[PDB]
Amino acid sequence: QVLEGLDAVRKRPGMYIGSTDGAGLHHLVWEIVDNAVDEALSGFGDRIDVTINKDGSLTVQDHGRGMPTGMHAMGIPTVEVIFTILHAGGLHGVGSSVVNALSSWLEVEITRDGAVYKQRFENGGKPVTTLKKIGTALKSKTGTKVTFMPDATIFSTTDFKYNTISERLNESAFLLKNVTLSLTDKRTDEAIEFHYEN
Ligand SMILES: CCNC(=O)Nc1nc2cc(-c3cncnc3)c(OC[C@@H]3CCOC3)nc2s1
Repeated sequence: QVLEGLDAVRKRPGMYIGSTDGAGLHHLVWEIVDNAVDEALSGFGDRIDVTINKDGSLTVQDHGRGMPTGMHAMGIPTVEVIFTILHAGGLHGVGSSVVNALSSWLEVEITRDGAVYKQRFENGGKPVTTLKKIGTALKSKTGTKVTFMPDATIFSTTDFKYNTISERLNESAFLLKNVTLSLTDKRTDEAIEFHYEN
């Protein structure tokens, strides 16, 4: 297993997301959604909320365990390793890092153990903060939130399509069972929820 930096993805995006058109743009959504879905599949979290923000960024929030908030080597947060090393609930191999590489900015927010942490990356996944404790929450509160702005210098289109996302989340709700998937478009105010009882 040869590990790579985020430059590798930016130089050959087609290798990781297939294309740099709308199909590729939406593959970024699929990667982050799929990480939330994997976490719910393992029994952690019963809702996954997706928001297309007015500024064109996209948020996915889960109520799973929260990505680990500790250190890897050399005082580097485990979260930073997930989002910045390409191994070409989990996590990676290779999703979070590919999305970060192809975003002009990305924020991850983790809630667990009574604490709220945040890390921000810019310009193709360069950390501009460490994993910072930003606040507190009840001990019962857990989850991972990822918001990213796709890189307009990579993609031919940076316009997320509500109907495309809605269909994928409907499908994911049907496969998962007993988990609510929601979509809210802040550009147009549209919203929908999916939940299949089993
Ligand atoms: C909004 C997108 N949603 C998400 O990415 N959800 C995720 N939820 C988890 C939970 C764990 C998690 C927590 N506690 C205990 N075990 C795993 C995890 O672990 C990553 C591990 C360290 C490196 O790879 C294995 N990743 C994720 S991504």
